[PDB]
Amino acid sequence: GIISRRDVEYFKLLEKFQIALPIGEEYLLVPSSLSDHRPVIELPHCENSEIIIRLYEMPYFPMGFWSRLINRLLEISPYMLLRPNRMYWRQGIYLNWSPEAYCLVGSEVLDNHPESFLKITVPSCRKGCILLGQVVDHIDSLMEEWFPGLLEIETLLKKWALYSFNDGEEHQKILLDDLMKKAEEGDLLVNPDQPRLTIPISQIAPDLILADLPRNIMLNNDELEFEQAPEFLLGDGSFGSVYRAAYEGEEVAVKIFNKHTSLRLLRQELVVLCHLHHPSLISLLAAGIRPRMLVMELASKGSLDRLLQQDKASLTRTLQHRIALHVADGLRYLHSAMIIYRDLKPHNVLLFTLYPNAAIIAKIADYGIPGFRAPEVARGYNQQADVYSFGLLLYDILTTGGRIVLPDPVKEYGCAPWPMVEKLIKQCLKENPQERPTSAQVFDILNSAELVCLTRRILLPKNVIVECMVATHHASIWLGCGHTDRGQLSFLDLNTEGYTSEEVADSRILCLALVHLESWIVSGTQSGTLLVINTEDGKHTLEKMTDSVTCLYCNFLLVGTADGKLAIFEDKTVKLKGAAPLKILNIGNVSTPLMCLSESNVMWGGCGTKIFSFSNDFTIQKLIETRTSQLFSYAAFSDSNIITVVVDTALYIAKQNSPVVEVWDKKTEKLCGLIDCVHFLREVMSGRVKTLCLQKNTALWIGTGGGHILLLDLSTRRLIRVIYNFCNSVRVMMTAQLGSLKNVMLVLGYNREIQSCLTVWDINLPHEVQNLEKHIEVRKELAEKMR
Ligand SMILES: Cc1ccc(C(=O)Nc2ccc(CN3CCN(C)CC3)c(C(F)(F)F)c2)cc1C#Cc1cnc2[nH]ncc2c1
Repeated sequence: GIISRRDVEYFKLLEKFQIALPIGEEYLLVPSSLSDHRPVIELPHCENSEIIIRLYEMPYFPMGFWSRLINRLLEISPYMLLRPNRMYWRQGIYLNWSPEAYCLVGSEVLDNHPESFLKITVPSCRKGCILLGQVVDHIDSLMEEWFPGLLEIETLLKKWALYSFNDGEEHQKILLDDLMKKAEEGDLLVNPDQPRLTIPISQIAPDLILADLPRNIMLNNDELEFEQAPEFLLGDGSFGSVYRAAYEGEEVAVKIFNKHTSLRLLRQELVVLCHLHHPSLISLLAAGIRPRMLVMELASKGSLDRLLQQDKASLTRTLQHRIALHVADGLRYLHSAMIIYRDLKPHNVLLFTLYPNAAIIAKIADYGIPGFRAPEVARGYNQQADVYSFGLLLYDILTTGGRIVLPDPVKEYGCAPWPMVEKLIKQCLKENPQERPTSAQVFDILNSAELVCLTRRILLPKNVIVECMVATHHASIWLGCGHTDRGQLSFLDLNTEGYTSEEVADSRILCLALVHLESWIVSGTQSGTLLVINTEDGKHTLEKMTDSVTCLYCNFLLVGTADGKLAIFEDKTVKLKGAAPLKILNIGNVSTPLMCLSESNVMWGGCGTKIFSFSNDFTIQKLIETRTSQLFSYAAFSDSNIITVVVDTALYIAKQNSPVVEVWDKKTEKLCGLIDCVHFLREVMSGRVKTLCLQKNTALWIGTGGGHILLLDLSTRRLIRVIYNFCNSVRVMMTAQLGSLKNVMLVLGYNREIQSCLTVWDINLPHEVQNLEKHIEVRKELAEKMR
């Protein structure tokens, strides 16, 4: 019946309907028209004491039983804890690795017995015990799943173990139920007529004592301090018969299979557990038969369902993200092994620590022992149903309480916004299973520090573009717009998203500043008018500048004009109409606009291609011509006007249309280094620098014209991260306060008719990137170590 693949070559359907059943080496089984007889098999051993014989007496073989059985047994291996010499018949299969590892499963007929028999013969060794365990597990699973009713009341199905007291005698039979009772009564089978003739109950039925367990899984009863009492019940009724106990000095959870059809459920759960080695799944420590027992690791902090209602204060954003990441990792692990977690809910998620930075926080458990079902599950599993269950779990994690005690999580429960988690919840809850992401995709989405550190994403009205923005030093943003010839001043409320606007100037508003005394906002427009508007009262003008006001800084107020001039006002001066600046001075010329200013005190500034510096005297101290960096940079980049200067210990200079950020020494006035943004972007796959912002906690934020954010570590200037997929062009970037001591970075980006957006990032984004990468590496190392 064996047919080569090339002689037949769809195949998945052939496997489904028991047509192909691939063997290996491009060979198909095709049970139909096989040898139909026993092809003379001589076993390595022929004595009673060297073999184990297990008999299944049945009234008949069900149709399709042997084909499915052989398909199941084709994958057996004693090393799954050499290539076998496989042989096939229609009703049987023979495997042979070695004289110490073989398995003969085949049909059998007794004299004067109409009933059919299935005989399993293995060597009397550990490998033979493992093979026997696998074979009987496969047979029992097959009968449970494909042929129910042959098991219930029995149904003339009997299981026998064949034994003898002396080599050379004929095998006697004992039912597995009677032998199971004797196994609890003792460890020996006794000849009723001659007590002197004794055999071990094991090694004729070694699967009844779990002798095929891995060496590290066998119970050491000398190390187990376990008492079965309701005082030690775990979850005062939950989790079923789960008890607290001590094993090898550590507190563990103990599941009891007593008072039921034990050694079938226990063996099934062992078959499931022993091949699952994953950091996100609860780990099996031991198993036993004296009481039918599973000993697993104990979760110190209980389950997630109890935490979501009792200790809501502990659910920080980092802890929630780590719990979600661990659960998604566990689901990916289960789905990669073709294993389905049917019912996932907060009750099934165990917590080991509440420390957000721990390597292991959450694990998935399925104890013994509704509204957490996919529509196709509720109406009627599938991996998409598990993805839907994970979406529900992530919704429950995101919301404070709610369902555990769908509508929009933020409006209904308060639930401070988590923009990139709500999108994942929406994707995971799609009704059509084929549109839902896979568990690997879900984990890949959650494995992103952009997901953690993205706090808000506010979208402005269409075709309204914003030239400048300034935040009140107190979640209120003033915007100077330029989508018109008459400049407009807008106000955006970042707590309750709300946009208002008003036209205040004849020309576009190029820059904004806040003067705090009373508080006022100075708008510098293209015509040069400095329009000072009260921040509490509605809509003064200061002395008009000779050209466009290109920068405003605010102590004093500094007005850098496009004419290369710097005007200096006192805070009390700007309060009155038409007041002249305290000073005016020339650093550049008509063609060299004063385009940036910064503080570090000493006031640095960038005008044309020059870095100028000044102290309280308002006189120029240092003039550094950056043009010379053409010797190290490219000429067209170093000849461009400086658009922003950032100073902490060295000057960081960005130039117009230039993808290179220059680093200059404050003391020697010499070029310290160059940062090539195109080089960094090519590692991920424009580069022109538009914004340049500094985080004092060791980070440089570079906004590019292609909508990317380069996070650099200003120590050897290594690349921390590249953030993207949020806009098409970064236009403004600045640090701000949203209240409640929340430090944020506001990125005004563009989605180009034109859709401009304001994105809020947590100030600890580089630290979160590094921490998440280290966490993922540690978890990967753990998964590799577990095998
Ligand atoms: C004592 C105990 C025994 C067993 C388990 C267990 O989960 N077993 C288990 C079984 C199956 C599966 C996977 N199957 C595959 C297909 N199936 C259809 C679906 C899933 C999983 C896997 F994990 F792989 F999904 C785990 C947990 C505990 C426990 C405990 C404990 C520990 N500490 C605690 N503290 N408070 C309470 C508490 C409770």
